[PDB]
Amino acid sequence: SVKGLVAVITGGASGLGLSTAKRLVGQGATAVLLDVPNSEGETEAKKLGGNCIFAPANVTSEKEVQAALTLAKEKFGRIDVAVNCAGIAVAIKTYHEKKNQVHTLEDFQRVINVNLIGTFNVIRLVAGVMGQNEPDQGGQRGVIINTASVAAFEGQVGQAAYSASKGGIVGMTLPIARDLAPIGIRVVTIAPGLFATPLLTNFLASQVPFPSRLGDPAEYAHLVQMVIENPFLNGEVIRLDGAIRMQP
Amino acid sequence: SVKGLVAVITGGASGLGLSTAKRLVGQGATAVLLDVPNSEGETEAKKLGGNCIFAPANVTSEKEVQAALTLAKEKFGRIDVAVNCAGIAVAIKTYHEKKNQVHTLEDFQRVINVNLIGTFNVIRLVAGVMGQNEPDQGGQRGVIINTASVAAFEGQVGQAAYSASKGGIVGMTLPIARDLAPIGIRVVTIAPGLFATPLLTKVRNFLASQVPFPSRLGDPAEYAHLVQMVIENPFLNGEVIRLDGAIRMQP
Amino acid sequence: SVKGLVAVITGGASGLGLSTAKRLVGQGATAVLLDVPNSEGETEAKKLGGNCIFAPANVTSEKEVQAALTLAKEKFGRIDVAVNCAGIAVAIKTYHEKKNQVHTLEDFQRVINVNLIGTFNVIRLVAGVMGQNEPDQGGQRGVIINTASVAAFEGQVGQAAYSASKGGIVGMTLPIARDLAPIGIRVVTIAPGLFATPLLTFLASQVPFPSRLGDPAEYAHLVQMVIENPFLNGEVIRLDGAIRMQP
Amino acid sequence: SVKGLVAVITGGASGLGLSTAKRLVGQGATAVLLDVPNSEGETEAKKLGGNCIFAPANVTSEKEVQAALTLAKEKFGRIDVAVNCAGIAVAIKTYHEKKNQVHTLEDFQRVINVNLIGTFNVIRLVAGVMGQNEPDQGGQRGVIINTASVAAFEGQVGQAAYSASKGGIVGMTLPIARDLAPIGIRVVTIAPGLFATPLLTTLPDKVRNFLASQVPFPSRLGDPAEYAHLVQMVIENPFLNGEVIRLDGAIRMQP
Ligand SMILES: NC(=O)c1ccc[n+]([C@@H]2O[C@H](COP(=O)([O-])OP(=O)(O)OC[C@H]3O[C@@H](n4cnc5c(N)ncnc54)[C@H](O)[C@@H]3O)[C@@H](O)[C@H]2O)c1
Ligand SMILES: NC(=O)c1ccc[n+]([C@@H]2O[C@H](COP(=O)([O-])OP(=O)(O)OC[C@H]3O[C@@H](n4cnc5c(N)ncnc54)[C@H](O)[C@@H]3O)[C@@H](O)[C@H]2O)c1
Ligand SMILES: NC(=O)c1ccc[n+]([C@@H]2O[C@H](COP(=O)([O-])OP(=O)(O)OC[C@H]3O[C@@H](n4cnc5c(N)ncnc54)[C@H](O)[C@@H]3O)[C@@H](O)[C@H]2O)c1
Ligand SMILES: NC(=O)c1ccc[n+]([C@@H]2O[C@H](COP(=O)([O-])OP(=O)(O)OC[C@H]3O[C@@H](n4cnc5c(N)ncnc54)[C@H](O)[C@@H]3O)[C@@H](O)[C@H]2O)c1
Ligand SMILES: C[C@]12CC[C@@H]3c4ccc(O)cc4CC[C@H]3C1CC[C@H]2O
Repeated sequence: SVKGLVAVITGGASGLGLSTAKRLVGQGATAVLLDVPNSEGETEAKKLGGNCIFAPANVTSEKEVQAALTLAKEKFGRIDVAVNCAGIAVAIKTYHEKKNQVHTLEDFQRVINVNLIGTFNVIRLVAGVMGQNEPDQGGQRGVIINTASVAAFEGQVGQAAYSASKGGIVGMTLPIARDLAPIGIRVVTIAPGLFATPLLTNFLASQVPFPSRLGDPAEYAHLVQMVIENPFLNGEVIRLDGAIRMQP
Repeated sequence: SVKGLVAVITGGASGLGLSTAKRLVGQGATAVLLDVPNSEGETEAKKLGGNCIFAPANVTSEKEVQAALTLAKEKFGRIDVAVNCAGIAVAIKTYHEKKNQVHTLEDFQRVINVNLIGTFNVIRLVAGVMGQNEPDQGGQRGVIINTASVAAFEGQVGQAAYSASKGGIVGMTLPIARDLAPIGIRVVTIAPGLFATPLLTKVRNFLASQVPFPSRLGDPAEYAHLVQMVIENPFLNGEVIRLDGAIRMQP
Repeated sequence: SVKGLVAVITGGASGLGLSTAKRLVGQGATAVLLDVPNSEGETEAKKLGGNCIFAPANVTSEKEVQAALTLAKEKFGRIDVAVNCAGIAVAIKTYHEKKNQVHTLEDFQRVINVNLIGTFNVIRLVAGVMGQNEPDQGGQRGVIINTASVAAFEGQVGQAAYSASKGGIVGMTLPIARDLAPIGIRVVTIAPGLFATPLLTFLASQVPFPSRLGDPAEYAHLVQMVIENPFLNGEVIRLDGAIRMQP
Repeated sequence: SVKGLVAVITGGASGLGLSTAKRLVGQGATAVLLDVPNSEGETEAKKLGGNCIFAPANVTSEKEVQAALTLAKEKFGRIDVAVNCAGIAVAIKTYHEKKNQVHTLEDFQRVINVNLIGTFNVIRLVAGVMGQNEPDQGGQRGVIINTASVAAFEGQVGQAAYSASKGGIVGMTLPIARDLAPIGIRVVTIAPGLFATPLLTTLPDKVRNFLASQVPFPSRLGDPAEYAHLVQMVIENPFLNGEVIRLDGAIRMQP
């Protein structure tokens, strides 16, 4: 079970991070929603009660994310779980002939900065916080769960920046679990296929073999709970995608 | 929840299949252990209670497999889940220079027949049974879970036959989930690393000294919780999951 | 250069294996085409001249492959390379709901026996032949090249038996290269996408670029590069124009 | 044959990039070495002769890469091949328990910026230059080859930034090949295991000397010329695309 664990969930005001937060608070854990100030984190935290607060922060900022973890530890006393769901996406070709338009450097930089350098910023700063915990009966001090994408394996036309960023998450999964193994922190990544969140904001659903529909955010939340409960899952990437494989 | 579902677990008399049956029965499901007659199957299904029975069958036998699935459908009315855990292992080099010995073809064939063809034999026969189920609210008629190994990806010296059989399992997982998509049967494969079973249990704790964290052999109850997650989560399909403590196997 | 080398190519009377044999003989190597007695192996070997012979053998047969390897080692003096291209395909659903048809166990067993058990049978018995060679200046005594398929990774509807056999090839590539490391035999597998051969001849249209079936001479070119590069080992290479298969 | 093709090779003053230049120019091609100003660039470009020039440039700069490409296009008339070998490595734990030291954010940012954003900078700006060429008999306009690493799959302890940069190169290889398919530009990535280049001084020392033993066969560090031979194979084979090839002796990295 996850009752009594404290989880910091980035991207927690919407979509997969918010559904994760609803499932873990409903199972008895406490959840901090780390999300930008312009989001609706504060209200969603209120709707989930006193065991779920909002920590406004941008994950590309060291000082903000350090302030958000300080808040979580001060309120709830420790951090057991982190879930990285903050992320953005763009759909721009590397070079579009017709328009003779190269993809800009700054649009690639921005997607790398939020998705991959923002996930590594959270990881590096929560790892020292979970390192303070007394190890449980099996030597574990924490679990860190990241969100990649099937775009890390079958990135479509227009997804070079998003793919680069999520393949970076996938490539650092095993070296960060091997770095944190001596202090008992597992590191696992989930790679969702196509899910019903805002991030889509009209024919995507038909491509999915079975179930033949977009994923429900609550199914990502149930895998997150399984990942936190299973003590031997480590250093691995799970696809959650209805058996889809993306075409160009 | 798995309360009420009927699962047939091949390899259910020992190790990972037996720990899966104990967890699923302790959570309210029914379980049929499918394992060879010599095994401890009968005893185990007795110690597990009236919601678990033993169906003697060798998975390389179409007739025996089909008889066990029919027993299950007779006793319990339907089959909702199948978990393939029957398997064998050998440690024989392709060519051993000290000995001057070449791996026999029959010792490769044997591993391939139990591990690979025997999992396909159970899959193909249980798909037609699950296809008799009424689809649930979300279109689902059944879930098939196979057990490969990390050896499908990092086979060590000595594991050509075992690696070939487990890579065959991994390679057929997506085309079988695509074949079954129209009738709502999910197909997922779990690839354990090293586990404390009557396959493993100085030769063994050297192996457990290589696991990053937790630093020890897997406990079969951890494989059984992964199998419960895979039954419960409706969107996991056509994928292979490593369950191994972050180990990568050296030669 | 592959000049001088002796290769045994299973499935060499047709498609990929024959194009590979044309290229390697054209570059000065010797080739032994290992194929079933009913194929056109004798004529194909005759057309390539006296540096190319036919050794009729089914790769599932331990007696037949040992006699064809022995013919190669006697005729040419040694075996430096083995290319596994012998292979068959089927298109059968696991369970077909409209006809209420279960895939038969025999059709799955026959594809695994030719493609997977046959490729291991050639590897296991050519290894000890190559083990007789004096190592070259970098320790090498031989190179073994197997043929899998993109179906090991994106198997389509109807390909459960073929994907199982090609996923078995990929799976065993690294342990046999580990096994053979002490005697200097490299082991590499190619996973082609779709190639214009008698196994095949809108599939073409799905390949990003170039948008067409592959040409068997491009597979032959990638085989020569794997024979020439001393550091490629224990790896599977996709040769597929960037195709990813849909159901 | 590579004869008469024009190749721009980033990181071309040393290691893999230089040995790749040496091989292509030995085989009849022209090569531009794109490397920083403080490297041996200019002297290598001289030793390699009249069909090899140095364009000093940092791959992280739009302006410098655009200028180096323009010089190649002005001086040889076209660009047929691009080879990304510019790269840096670091060995830093995400969080060090003994020393109680966290990996800095700017050290991870610097390796992602050189290795991954610097490789996409060159791709996107060379793509349009290759797109000026007329298509060959088979529809091809150019080939782009990138260098990742087996760290993209088995990153060791200390390699979080390096692995994240290299796994990002692997992750983008297919979407870029798909993006560039209409114009006939293949995109392939090579993931080298451990090679005898000057980069090697990144490992402990009590690590480095031992490396060879881990390599199954041949049981040694890779020779840079072996990397160069695989690059020529990728240039020549018209059907390789969208794929990553390990070149590593069958090694699998332990922690
Ligand atoms: N929905 C899908 O189909 C899908 C598929 C695959 C992967 N993903 C990944 O799932 C994760 C969650 O996305 P989602 O679908 O829930 O979308 P979402 O847009 O609903 O939620 C993303 C949340 O991340 C927050 N966020 C963005 N930038 C941030 C920053 N710099 N700092 C802090 N918060 C920031 C947003 O404000 C938002 O509340 C993302 O990493 C996305 O890439 C989503
Ligand atoms: N234990 C590990 O470290 C480990 C690691 C990876 C994968 N695995 C895989 O896990 C699965 C379960 O193995 P385990 O460790 O529990 O071993 P186990 O020996 O304890 O259990 C295997 C069961 O399979 C049954 N079996 C063997 N051949 C059979 C046949 N033809 N027909 C029916 N039953 C047959 C055996 O009688 C035994 O009861 C196997 O597929 C094995 O390859 C195990
Ligand atoms: N052509 C494609 O699109 C494609 C794609 C991926 C993989 N492949 C694989 O490439 C390989 C080459 O096939 P191809 O396309 O050249 O087909 P092909 O039919 O033209 O040739 C295969 C050769 O194998 C021989 N062979 C079959 N069974 C044999 C047996 N038991 N013993 C000895 N020889 C036997 C056949 O007689 C034939 O001459 C096979 O392994 C195939 O599975 C082909
Ligand atoms: N040597 C190995 O074992 C090894 C293994 C795997 C991958 N790699 C990768 O191989 C590629 C080549 O490395 P190498 O071993 O030749 O190392 P190297 O240090 O000898 O050469 C790399 C070159 O890249 C140049 N470079 C660095 N940053 C640059 C920048 N911002 N702009 C332009 N040039 C820049 C350096 O000046 C150097 O000349 C790198 O991407 C490296 O990560 C090397
Ligand atoms: C950015 C995503 C992949 C690219 C997708 C796309 C890309 C192009 C397009 O026209 C529509 C869509 C809809 C859903 C998008 C996405 C939601 C899931 C995600 O990862």
